[PDB]
Amino acid sequence: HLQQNIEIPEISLPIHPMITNVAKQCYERGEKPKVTDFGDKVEDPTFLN
Amino acid sequence: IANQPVVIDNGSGVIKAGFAGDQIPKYCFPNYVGRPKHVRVMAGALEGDIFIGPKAEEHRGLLSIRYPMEHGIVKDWNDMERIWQYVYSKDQLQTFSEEHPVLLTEAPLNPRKNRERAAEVFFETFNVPALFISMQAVLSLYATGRTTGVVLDSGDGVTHAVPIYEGFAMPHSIMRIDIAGRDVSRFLRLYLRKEGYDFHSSSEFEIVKAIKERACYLSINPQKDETLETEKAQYYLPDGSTIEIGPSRFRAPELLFRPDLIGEESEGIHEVLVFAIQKSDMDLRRTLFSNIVLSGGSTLFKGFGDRLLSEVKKLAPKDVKIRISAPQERLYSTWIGGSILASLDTFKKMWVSKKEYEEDGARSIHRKTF
Amino acid sequence: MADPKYADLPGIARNEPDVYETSDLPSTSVEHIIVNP
Ligand SMILES: Nc1ncnc2c1ncn2[C@@H]1O[C@H](COP(=O)(O)OP(=O)(O)O)[C@@H](O)[C@H]1O
Repeated sequence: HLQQNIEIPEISLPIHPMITNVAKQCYERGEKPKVTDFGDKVEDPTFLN
Repeated sequence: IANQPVVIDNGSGVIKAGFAGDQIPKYCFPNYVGRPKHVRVMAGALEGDIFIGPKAEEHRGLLSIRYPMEHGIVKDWNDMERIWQYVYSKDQLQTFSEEHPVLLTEAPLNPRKNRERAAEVFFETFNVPALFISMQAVLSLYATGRTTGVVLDSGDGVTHAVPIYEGFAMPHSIMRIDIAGRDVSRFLRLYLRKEGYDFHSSSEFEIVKAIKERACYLSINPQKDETLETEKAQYYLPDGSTIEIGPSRFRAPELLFRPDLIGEESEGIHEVLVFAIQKSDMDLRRTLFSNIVLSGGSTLFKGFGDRLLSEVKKLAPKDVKIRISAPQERLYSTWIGGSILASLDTFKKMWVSKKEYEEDGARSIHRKTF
Repeated sequence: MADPKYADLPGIARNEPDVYETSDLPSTSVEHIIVNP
């Protein structure tokens, strides 16, 4: 990027590993993830934090 | 910048807690620590010696219970840190502490030293980003969603009446009484030795407390109700033993309105309550007639509000319609109200950063008190 | 197990049960309105 004089490179956005894996598996299923794809993990303020 | 805060509804007897925007406090456990009476030389049994909750209630036998907090004024502040560390338990949080906003509770008519030492804990031992606690009655009002109201809490041995007009209390018309179920059970213990029974142990006394909460109500005309004969439907102990009743089922809870009979220059919740009401506006009492906020779990009695209605007729005004709000989640009302407040973008103005504590601390406590 | 251990000494509850037992047996309504007129 510096040789290309981009002045700043597009830094990687840190995405959760299990989220990416679930999205990948859902794509293999031919459909985007559902509402409670994580089930009761929604009620985990630790994971939410 | 912050995280999800946690409302810690500190009941005088049982503390409760839970994250923001929720409906039910995540944790509900009491306020006391037990330590074993007997020791062992045997190798292979338990450890710890400091337990709170099912561990303590589990093996009540050696763990000698001791309530650290008295009317908010706790004396085992270090042990409160340990208690909050227990709030950070594996079964409890597994979260961090110096990176999250929080919310505890605060009753009025207290020395500032408590708040001072509290800030010392959460901002010396901890490095909590931002935290601000206020008056509990407003949280109850948040649960109501009603501008004016007469909140009356009911702790274990703590009670206070507060009138609030659209989010504005009456500092010159707010009263407090230093008792609830605590001395009621102690007075029941008095009744026990009155008919020869001692339950001197701490756990034993809490069992007595559970018995009180399990079978007690309110009478109509105390001296006239005394004329009858209590048949005393004997309950039977977990130990399997006869449990008589006496007037205790109705007489013992009315000790609140007889402090002179217990030895205290006081008058009565409703009495001093209506007196502060008389100290209020000539017009706002009309609003408060329907705005009667009941709170605190010590209030669980048959005809509780009904006998309170009788008290209203005792302190009758000049013929004006009155109405009482008696919900079922009175203890939870404050927790949920904090959760409402915790679910607000207005805490930006309602908070105090830790940097503010670093700058002033005590001065931030005094100045930015509310 | 301790079977040959039991063959050595005689203190074993032989032909007797090791367990004895005492057998089995079979809200807060709101709106307390003091309608004063
Ligand atoms: N059946 C019952 N009758 C009366 N009081 C009860 C009953 N069950 C629980 N309680 C009371 O619930 C109250 C909760 O008090 P606490 O959590 O200290 O209230 P606060 O949040 O006002 O401090 C306790 O004082 C306890 O005596």
